[PDB]
Amino acid sequence: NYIVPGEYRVAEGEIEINAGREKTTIRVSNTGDRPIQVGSHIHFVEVNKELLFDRAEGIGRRLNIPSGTAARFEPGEEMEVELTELGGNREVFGISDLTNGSVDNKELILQRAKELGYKGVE
Amino acid sequence: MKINRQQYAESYGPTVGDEVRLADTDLWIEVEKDYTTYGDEVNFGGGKVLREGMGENGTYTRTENVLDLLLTNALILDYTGIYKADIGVKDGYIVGIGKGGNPDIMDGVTPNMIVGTATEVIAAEGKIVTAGGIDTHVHFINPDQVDVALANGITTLFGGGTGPAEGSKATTVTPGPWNIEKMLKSTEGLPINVGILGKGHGSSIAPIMEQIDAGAAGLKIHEDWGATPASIDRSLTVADEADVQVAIHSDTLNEAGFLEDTLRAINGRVIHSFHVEGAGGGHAPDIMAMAGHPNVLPSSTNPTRPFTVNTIDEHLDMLMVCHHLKQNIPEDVAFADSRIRPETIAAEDILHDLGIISMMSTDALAMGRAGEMVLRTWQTADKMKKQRGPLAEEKNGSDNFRLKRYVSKYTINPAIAQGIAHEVGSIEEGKFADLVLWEPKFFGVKADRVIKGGIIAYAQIGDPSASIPTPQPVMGRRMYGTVGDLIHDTNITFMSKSSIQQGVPAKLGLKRRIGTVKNCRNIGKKDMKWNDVTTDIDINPETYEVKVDGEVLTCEPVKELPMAQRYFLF
Amino acid sequence: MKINRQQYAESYGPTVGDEVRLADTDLWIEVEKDYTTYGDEVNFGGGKVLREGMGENGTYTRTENVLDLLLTNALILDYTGIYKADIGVKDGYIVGIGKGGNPDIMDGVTPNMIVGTATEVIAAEGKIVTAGGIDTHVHFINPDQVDVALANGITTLFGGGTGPAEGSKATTVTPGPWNIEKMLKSTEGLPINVGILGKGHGSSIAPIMEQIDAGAAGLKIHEDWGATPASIDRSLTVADEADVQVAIHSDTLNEAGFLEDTLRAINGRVIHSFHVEGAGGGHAPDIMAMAGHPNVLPSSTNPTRPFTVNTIDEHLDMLMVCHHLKQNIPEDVAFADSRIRPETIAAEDILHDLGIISMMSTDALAMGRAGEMVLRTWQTADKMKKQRGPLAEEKNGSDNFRLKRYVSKYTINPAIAQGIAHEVGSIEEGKFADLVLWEPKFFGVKADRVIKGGIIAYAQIGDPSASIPTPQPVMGRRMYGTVGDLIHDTNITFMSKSSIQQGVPAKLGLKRRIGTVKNCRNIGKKDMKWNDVTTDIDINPETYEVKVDGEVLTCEPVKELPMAQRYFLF
Amino acid sequence: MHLNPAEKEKLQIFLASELLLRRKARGLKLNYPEAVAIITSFIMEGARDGKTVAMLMEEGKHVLTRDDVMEGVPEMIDDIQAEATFPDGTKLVTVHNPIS
Amino acid sequence: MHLNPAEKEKLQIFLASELLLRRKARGLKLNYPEAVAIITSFIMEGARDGKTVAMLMEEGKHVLTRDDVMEGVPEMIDDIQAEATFPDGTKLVTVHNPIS
Amino acid sequence: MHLNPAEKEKLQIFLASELLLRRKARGLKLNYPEAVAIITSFIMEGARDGKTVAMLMEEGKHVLTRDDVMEGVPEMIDDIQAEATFPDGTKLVTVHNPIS
Ligand code: NI
Ligand code: NI
Ligand code: NI
Ligand code: NI
Ligand SMILES: [O-]
Ligand SMILES: [O-]
Repeated sequence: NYIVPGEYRVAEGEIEINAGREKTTIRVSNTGDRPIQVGSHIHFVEVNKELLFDRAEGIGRRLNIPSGTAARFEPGEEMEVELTELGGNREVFGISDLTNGSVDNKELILQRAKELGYKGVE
Repeated sequence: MKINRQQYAESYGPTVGDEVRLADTDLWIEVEKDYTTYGDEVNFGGGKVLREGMGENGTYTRTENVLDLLLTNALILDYTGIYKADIGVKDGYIVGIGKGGNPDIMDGVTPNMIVGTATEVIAAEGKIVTAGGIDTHVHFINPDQVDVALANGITTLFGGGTGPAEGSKATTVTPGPWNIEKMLKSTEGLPINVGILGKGHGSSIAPIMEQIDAGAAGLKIHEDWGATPASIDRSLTVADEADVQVAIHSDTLNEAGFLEDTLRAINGRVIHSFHVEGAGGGHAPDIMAMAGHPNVLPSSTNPTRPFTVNTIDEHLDMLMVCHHLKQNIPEDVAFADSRIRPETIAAEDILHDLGIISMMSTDALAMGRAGEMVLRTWQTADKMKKQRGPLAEEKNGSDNFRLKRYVSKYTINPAIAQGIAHEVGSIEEGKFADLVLWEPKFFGVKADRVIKGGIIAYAQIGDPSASIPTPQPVMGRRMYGTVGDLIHDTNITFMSKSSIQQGVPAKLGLKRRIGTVKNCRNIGKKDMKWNDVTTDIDINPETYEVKVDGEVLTCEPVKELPMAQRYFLF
Repeated sequence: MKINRQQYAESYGPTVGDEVRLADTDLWIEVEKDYTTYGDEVNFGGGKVLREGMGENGTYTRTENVLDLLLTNALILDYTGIYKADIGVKDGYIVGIGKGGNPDIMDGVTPNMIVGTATEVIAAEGKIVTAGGIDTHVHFINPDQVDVALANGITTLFGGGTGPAEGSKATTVTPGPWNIEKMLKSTEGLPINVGILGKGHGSSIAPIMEQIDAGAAGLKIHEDWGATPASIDRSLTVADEADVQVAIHSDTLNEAGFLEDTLRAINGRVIHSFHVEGAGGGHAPDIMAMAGHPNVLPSSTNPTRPFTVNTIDEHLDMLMVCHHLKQNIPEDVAFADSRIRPETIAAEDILHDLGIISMMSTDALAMGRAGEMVLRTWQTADKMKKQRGPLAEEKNGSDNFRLKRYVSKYTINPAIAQGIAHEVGSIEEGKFADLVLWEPKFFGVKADRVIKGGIIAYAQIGDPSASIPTPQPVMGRRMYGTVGDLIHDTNITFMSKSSIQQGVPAKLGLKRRIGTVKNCRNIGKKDMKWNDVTTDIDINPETYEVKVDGEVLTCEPVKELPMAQRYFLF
Repeated sequence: MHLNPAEKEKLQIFLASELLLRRKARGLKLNYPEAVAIITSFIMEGARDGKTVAMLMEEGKHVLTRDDVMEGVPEMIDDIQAEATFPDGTKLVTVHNPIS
Repeated sequence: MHLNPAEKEKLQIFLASELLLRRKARGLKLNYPEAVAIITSFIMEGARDGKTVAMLMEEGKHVLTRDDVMEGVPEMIDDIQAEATFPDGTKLVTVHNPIS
Repeated sequence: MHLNPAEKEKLQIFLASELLLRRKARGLKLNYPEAVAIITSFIMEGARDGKTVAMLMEEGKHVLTRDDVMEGVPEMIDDIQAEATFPDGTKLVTVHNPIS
């Protein structure tokens, strides 16, 4: 019965994030010479041009990691990441200006990505 | 992907079924529900979720469902529940309790809780958030009392006084139209909500009523001005016409009547009985029987809260000092012994626990401590848990029932009593954004940040010359909500309907938000949240023993309290 | 009759060719010219020159070329020169720099610098007088930060925040029309000039623009809100329409792009790059390359200024604490090591000395010290003199070139960047009379008197109960310029042209002087006084080595600074 | 530290008591504010030590005697009052006629 | 003296530390603000002595141990931060988990 | 106590002097505000002791010598002024060039 003021006594169990949403694993390579760190809620197709991955597989998706965390890619580093689906209205505006509307418009997003040099448009 | 609960709670604050200790008490509160969508929690910072195109919407203008302020991941403790939610504020009011962020990409976003370009963020993860405390027994004696109140999470001061004049040092009274006007103008510089009580004394209506028309928000009947049947009657007649509340400190001396005579004068009308236990004043020895009646809204003041080993010695001497009583005058000793009673103080602890006394208050600077209403509420609850056990109503493990019963005593119940609960007193949509953030380790002891009308007014923060705000010395300080003309928009002056209709704010050049007092006369004990019990309270005139339902109410004084020497430098 | 130069300097302050040491540094400034007529120096006191019929004219009314205030015998240190003059102030503005007194009897009196019945006198003999510092990187977190700034000679705070909310503790942002209105009203009580930055984030124009219309004076793009190509682009489109400045704290994480991507989004438009070295934030590791570009107005924040033996250990830990980073998480350690770099901090010293970084600023309470912008500017100059020698541009003996280069970094250059140099930022005729007097022994450390709009606002002065003002304790105190309604006339709220045209000051009841932000979009590096160098800055991505013109820029950290333990009690 | 307004104020009582104790130690008869400071700090430190209100009402009358203070000081001080945090929370101590 | 706002404020930390040291000396287990005051003043005096930030990060963890403080105080103090004037200007020291 | 504004302020001088004396005692050469604090408190305590203004003008020049303070500090302090309550009321003491 030592008292730690304000201490938690958490319940048993674990919290599943992004429950019921499709998950996808893809390989991603930092082809640049400076480190890139990617947050949990950035539309994955709109990340730094010098990340090489199948850009189509980033459309309508984001990292399946706890809210507010990030994945780090050192210069030259290639690794697998797991993505989850965006929710809500499944629309993205701004960021890299690749979408500005529904994420369903895959051909338009990829056209823009390719023209601007986002690596991995196939 | 799954996160263990310890790590989840460390990152986002606790979720459903998790418990948190209140300061260094034995009280545990449990998260009852959580409005989040797991994986889409809002948070702010470098690489975090509330960024443009992500958890922050980049499309909508402020008018279009966007918030001025989002408190992320709050553990709310309120009469309405103990639960986890984001809190959204706009135009100084709570507009949403739910889940904030960006509907573009997140599931479960409450439709009017969009984080947009216009939105400020306060991180409440790992904090307990409550409504600001409503202190309805304030003597306005020394302006330095305001920061004392803010530092323990009080955001509304109702009472009276003109400074350290004897009338005010004795009674919560700002007397007459001119003193009331002067104190309404003073209030323009006080960084807290305020309502002013006039003198509830007279045998003609007009002298009492003109105070209401001048801008008083209620009346105080006090024995020091003559708590006679006539003053009681006229004050309540005024209040019933004016829709304001009347507080009473009754005739301790039983000079013009005993308790039953005061009740006859009240004649079933609604009244707020101050310091109902009676050490703070009232019909000796049986005033606390008031708390049994359906038309009485009963409050305690704080120095008897809770019953401790130093309480009696402290009070007996406090009373003798203040009334200039002499230990060698037998009538003075008899008066003191009739007024300061361990039998009624011990019963007062229990009556709180049973929901028979509905409210707490300070009695700031008259016979009470401006910054200890919230503090002593929780010390009382903790004592009662230790001595009486978990309440029967508890669902195994947690103290949630007791926590809702006790938080109500200094938040919603005083607001309801005073006719101001449409504006303040709880964390509910549509109410003014007076919110207090607490670290659980300091809960009830020292507030982290006090938000007034949606802007931080007071905070425990460090060196203003440092690279970051956390280096020493960390102390309570007034924040930008109190500076310049922002003090007008972040605080409310509560006033009578008649004074507002008659244009008193314009006449006096009042720039603060003006709140209307209303719906004070059509309420009773039944309307006191979690504290609605009516019963016949018997106080033995020979022994002072208190009985309810045939059972003597007694408990022991304690030698030590939590929320005490672990925290305070003096 | 002749006076020796030692005795002359003791009586009237120094004259042409005389040198003065800046505090306890190795820096010497030399009087370049003197506007006086020897024998007709102005001075005030018993039996002195400024008396009726003598050095004070007894004929002219105030409107007739007479001053409200004359500062006698000032040694001015400014981008415009280091020289000796009287300074004349009228209607709160500097109206004359030259020679004051009475044309009846004195030779060489500047025609609009008549000392008359209407004229107050401040004796500046033996003082160095500078413009008030212009801090363009202020987080409004704790109101106690204002006196901290005034005490080190800062008179304008540009930035954002609503108090100790997380958004504000992280970013110089007052978000949205309502928070902006609230903080404009708060500003009415702050005894310093203020301009407020809105949130430079969004993908639609309207949510960003409505902040400008509400009364913001500029925008801040911050990575914590998403420093994306879209937010950069929309903010600059707004700024170009609105004629306000945009500050940026770029994407350290390189999440949506590297430096070249941020530059592409900027697309040649004018921008103020905050903490350009990058310990304070920005594209890792190469953000400081921004300072080479013609469209970038580059500032440092103060904790890296200058490079000392405790700098790295302090910053590495400061960063870990503030981002709640764990020493045993390799990504956190890698982030910190990528951001806190002795190679770029050492180069930052040299880039200041070369005129490639144009400005200083605080980053008050977010990652910087509210009262050390001026202090650290001079410590940097002193270090560079010791390590690099006198600059080639110096005319033998003096450090005047370096002194003008460095004074410009916290006076005129930030004013030009923000679009406010028509009002503040230098000692020039036609500009607001924000002036700081320094004893040379305390130069850059503790201001003697800070004049705001022609009235002293802050002073180091002693016992208010004493026979004279100099007995202990001598401490920084607010003066009459800050009291009552005088706080309105002695300070400026800077606002956008559109908010002014739309009548926001009247709508909000703002009584302060209203300054217009203008001519922010048609400037570049070339317009930074004494700090106008553009060049290709290469930062090696492997080693972090900084090269300019093929040469590695490196220097050593120092173990001791001047303007440090000789002066401070803690 | 999380200092509240009272904690900040009451530091000054401790300081004034330290000043007064140094004055007493070098042989000075103490004056009115010095005497009040010493007795007040004594009460607050006694609360910190865990003494009772009743103990401090007794002890407070023996901290300073008339030979410790200037002429008239005993008669100037009718009582000294202090609030401090006892083990059982804040309580008021009044020491009546502390210097005989 | 030419005291600035921080110099005035920080005098109070020294004073609170002196108070707390007297309490410790007479045998009391120290509380939260007392413990924070002692460690903070230690850091600021160490800067004055000319120690490095790195030295103080180390030493600050050995000023008070768990037997010097009340139950729960070690766990209440996650870190203590102080700025002071070192020989090389103002620097921030953070002492992590100062009392084990 | 009935503290007036000056009494409150001047407590801070005593405190700063105590701080500076502790720094001197552990071997540090004193800085400008430390030196000023020590000499100022000396004057105010001397008034309390009942010394004359003339005695304090003399003694104030011998409280600290150049070896007690950092380089340049003697030349930074042209004079130190303090008002205190003497037996004959408040008087001003100015110590000229206190550290040679
Ligand atoms: Ni009463
Ligand atoms: Ni009362
Ligand atoms: Ni920044
Ligand atoms: Ni910043
Ligand atoms: O009362
Ligand atoms: O920053």
